[PDB]
Amino acid sequence: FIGFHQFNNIAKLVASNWYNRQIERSSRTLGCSWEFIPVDDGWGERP
Amino acid sequence: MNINDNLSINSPVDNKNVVVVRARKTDTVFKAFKVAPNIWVAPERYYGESLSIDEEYKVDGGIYDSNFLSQDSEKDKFLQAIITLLKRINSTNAGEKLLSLISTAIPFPYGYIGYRETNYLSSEDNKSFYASNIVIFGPGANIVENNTVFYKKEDAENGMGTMTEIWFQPFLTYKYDEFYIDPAIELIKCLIKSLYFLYGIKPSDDLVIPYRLRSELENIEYSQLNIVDLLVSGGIDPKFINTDPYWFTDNYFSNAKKVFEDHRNIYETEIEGNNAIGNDIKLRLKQKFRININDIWELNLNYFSKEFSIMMPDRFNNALKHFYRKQYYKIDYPENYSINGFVNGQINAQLSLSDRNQDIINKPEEIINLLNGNNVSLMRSNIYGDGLKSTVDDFYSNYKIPYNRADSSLDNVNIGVIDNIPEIIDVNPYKENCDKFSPVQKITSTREINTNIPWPINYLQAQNTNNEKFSLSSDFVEVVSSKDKSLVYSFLSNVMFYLDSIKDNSPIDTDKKYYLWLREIFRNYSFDITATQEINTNCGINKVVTWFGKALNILNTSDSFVEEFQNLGAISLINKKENLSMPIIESYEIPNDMLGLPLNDLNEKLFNIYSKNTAYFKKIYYNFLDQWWTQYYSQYFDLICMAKRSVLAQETLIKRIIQKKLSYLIGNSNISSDNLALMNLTTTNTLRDISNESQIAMNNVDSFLNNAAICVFESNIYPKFISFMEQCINNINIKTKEFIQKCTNINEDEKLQLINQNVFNSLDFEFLNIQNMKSLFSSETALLIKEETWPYELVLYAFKEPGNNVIGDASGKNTSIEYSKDIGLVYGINSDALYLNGSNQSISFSNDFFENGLTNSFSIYFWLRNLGKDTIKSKLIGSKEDNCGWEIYFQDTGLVFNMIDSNGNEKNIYLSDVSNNSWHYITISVDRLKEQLLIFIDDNLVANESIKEILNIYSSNIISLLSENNPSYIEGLTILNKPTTSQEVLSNYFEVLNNSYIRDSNEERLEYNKTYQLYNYVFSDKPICEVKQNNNIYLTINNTNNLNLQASKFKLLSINPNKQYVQKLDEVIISVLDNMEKYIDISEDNRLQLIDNKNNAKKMIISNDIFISNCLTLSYNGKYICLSMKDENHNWMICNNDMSKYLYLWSFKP
Repeated sequence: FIGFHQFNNIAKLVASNWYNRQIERSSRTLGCSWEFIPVDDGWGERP
Repeated sequence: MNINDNLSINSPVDNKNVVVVRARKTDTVFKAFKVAPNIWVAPERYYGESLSIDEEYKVDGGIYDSNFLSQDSEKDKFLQAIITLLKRINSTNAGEKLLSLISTAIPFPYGYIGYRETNYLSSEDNKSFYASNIVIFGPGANIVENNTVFYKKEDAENGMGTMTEIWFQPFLTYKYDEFYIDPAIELIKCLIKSLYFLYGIKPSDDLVIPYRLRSELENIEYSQLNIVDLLVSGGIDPKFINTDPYWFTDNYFSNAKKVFEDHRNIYETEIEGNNAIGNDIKLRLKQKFRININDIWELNLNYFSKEFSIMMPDRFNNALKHFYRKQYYKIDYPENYSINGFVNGQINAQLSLSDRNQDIINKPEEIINLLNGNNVSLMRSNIYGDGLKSTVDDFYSNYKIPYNRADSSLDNVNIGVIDNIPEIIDVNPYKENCDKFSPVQKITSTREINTNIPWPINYLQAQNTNNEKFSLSSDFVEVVSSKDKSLVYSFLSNVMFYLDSIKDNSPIDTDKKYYLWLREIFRNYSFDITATQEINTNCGINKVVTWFGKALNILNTSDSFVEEFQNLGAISLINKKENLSMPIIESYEIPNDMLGLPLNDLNEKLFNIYSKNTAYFKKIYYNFLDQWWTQYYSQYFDLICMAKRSVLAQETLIKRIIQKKLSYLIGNSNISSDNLALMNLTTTNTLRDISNESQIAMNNVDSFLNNAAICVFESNIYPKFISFMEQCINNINIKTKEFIQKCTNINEDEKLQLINQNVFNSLDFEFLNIQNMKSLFSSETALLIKEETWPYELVLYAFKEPGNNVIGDASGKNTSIEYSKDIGLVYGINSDALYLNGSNQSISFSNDFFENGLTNSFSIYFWLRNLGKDTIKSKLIGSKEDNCGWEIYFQDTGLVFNMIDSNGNEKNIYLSDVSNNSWHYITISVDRLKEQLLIFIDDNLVANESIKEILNIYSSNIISLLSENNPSYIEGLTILNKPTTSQEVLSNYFEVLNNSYIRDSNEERLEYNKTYQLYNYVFSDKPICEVKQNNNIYLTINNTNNLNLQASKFKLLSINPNKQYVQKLDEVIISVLDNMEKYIDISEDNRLQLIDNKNNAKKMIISNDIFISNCLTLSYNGKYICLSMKDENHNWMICNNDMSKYLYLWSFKP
């Protein structure tokens, strides 16, 4: 799954099978869970 | 990690990483080891406190040993232990940042009369000085109390910063609920606090907030906690002080931020770039100031609790001495504890009780004297204080909520950068850098108080005996008036009833008789302790602990505690009902300078006042929430703790009863040696099962009492808030109307529109959010505990890495997996399935739970597809040793579930028709409380049986998946420590089943470009065939038996070449191979026909029924596909919406 990992002080986007070894909801804090935010008239800041 | 590992207590002095240094200005010297830049460990007792102290000054809960850490062996063990803990902390990015920050956090230097540092240790000869921010010692006088002290008070309060000494105790820990305290987090707490000292931001000793109302005392008295400790210690408590907006302030915060900037500035303009100084100092300073002061205030244990997945006490965690009697456990590094923390985690770590537990000083805050009518003492019980300082006096009454307003904190710490700053080598020492250390002395006052009515602490105490022989009794008065005195107080009704029913019986001789006894002991204990009843309350339905009243003597004067509680409500459980103090406000005046303003400006200026006001409302509400927590929840948490202690007291009684019976049989009986051996192993498992049951009960009292406390906020506190707020906005509304009428420069139409814009109503302050109330108690710890204690003992996962197949267990338990290297993986129902070839391939799972026993319950489930050949009985999966345990076999066309105990009693149950080479979901449920076996195949319940006749199934700790002689596929294998219900099975089965994939007759994924034959749900054995009528060709089924129509051959096609598997809502073209390739079209009569030209082919939407796993549906333009009425005789495939629902289900068989 796509997620992130610390390399030095950089958090780099990673695909890591370590996620696939995990059960579903674990904590609330995953690292492989994402949100997709489209520009929406209801929010409307300046891109 | 790269903490210095090269040290032992016998390491020679090198004057670099090992020194002998002077303690403050004293005549005393000590050895110190440098484990990291500016960070030292001094593996002896703190020098500043006498090791032998007067009896009068020994604090409650303390352990005093002058010979502790005296020997070289102990000192080394210490030094290694700390090194081990620092390694663990440094091994996680969060704690690595913390240590790095602390390292670069050097105090601000003084000026010329070049710059003089205050953080250094002096050599004894006073010609050599070593840079140190932090020095970690062993304990002071009291060897269970950690501490963090400052080198110089002044420098800790003034923005310069001061060196920090830490007193730590790596060797003892205690249990809180189900887990052991992790010394690593205990040390992180001391480290966080030193940040305050290193930055010179230590608050006045007087900056103190209310922590806990002392509801034990006859008078009104609060425990207080310094802001520093509240902010550092984490848990829930801080959420009440630290709020948005803030209802609580002090000049401390604004001023600390001020002085910080002053010092930053002195650095920026002067020190940085000054060549007279040098990098080892100025570079560190530069990093110290990359931080914001706010980052330190926002940093606390809750954060590390999460990052390290460490459990910690989350409620009143600085008051625990009052709520709890600690029992200490030894920790050996690294056998018990290593760089990954406790071996086997905080729950299941095996730690030995400390022999020191008996040396613990007991000095009660008050003593409850329970007399009888004749004024003579029946019992004397102890209540212990929290340790905190008190009053003085009431904070809420005299605190004015200010009307005028004037996650990650380690983000800005750079590890790489800091690690490259050369160590401080040449130090120019500042002479007076420290205070004479003065030890704290404390005399503990005790109150005696008399009562004719037993307090909860009385009923608790009656639940203990030191009598080797004792009897359970449900009469409290009889127990404490005992002329024995052998009686002990118990509410376990089912257990007492069972014990009585067997009183006259012939003694236990067979092992079988012991098991029958032990099992009933266990079931009855479970029934007694987990008892709950749901009731309707003011705020809802609450799940009530049934025995609560009989345990603590609360609402216990009725014949039923439950109905009396339903009657009187949540507030009736606590002793101090009215603690609220209406807060002092800032009265409302609108400036006289706005009286003549023009509309636009008047308008937008009242808008500002409107916001300030609504924010002010929010502050007030917060203030009420804090009072609730401090005054009210504190009392429910006391109830929670006492109730939990009651459960432990009862559990202990049970275990002792069991242990005596086992000990006795082993002592004198004819039971075979080998028999006794099994009995001993088995009983151990039962004692675990009893703790698991105790745990369910301790969760019950937590939910019950937390809900109650929240109900008290809605029912009692909240409405007082609402009263206060409508008086408040009624006032505001007045003053604002009176103001607007007095406005000179606006007209009358303007006044009415303005008054209307600015008016407040109740909705402006109805802040109650019940979900937020509930979410308070979900901490990282509560979550971690859920995940560590959930029913999964095995959850099998598998996936394909490049050049590797991965198999593992997600349960988070101790399960070990061993498997053939060449085992292959194939997509199953929802995921990759294991392929066992039947010949050499096997896999095995190891968990101590797997051995089962007499009293535990479990469930096994998995998906299985078997390419069925032989009828011969063959091991598939099971756990068996010495011919006990369970096995699932392949037999005939089905499975057999076998269960057999050590006495030879058996379950042998044939499950018909499981090898069709179609996937099936097998669920097996073993319930010892209901004595019930449940077996499900797919969505059906195939067997429901009594297992009252099966006793001890103790097997090995290994489950073996063999699948002898029958190549098969296994997917999602799971073991649970609890039984499964029919609702759960259905939910598991169907949830997994809709992943968007369409399936073939075998519930394998439907593939594009693969040849299938087509079947209608209604005639399941009759394939679709093609027949021509008028020089064109249609699709029907064969109702003329062997009319020698050939089964027609189908292939699904996708507009997308890359698409492999068929999914819900896909657009599809149906093709057939006859002579050439023929594609499906819809006629004008809605009858399907095979045609020549792919272009004309109709694109159909494929989908499926959520409850029919192997079937699919087909539609065009909203018109679904089904079988027509009899015609030829032939039944045509037609596109029509008016037939029976069953006719729209199809399946493809390969």
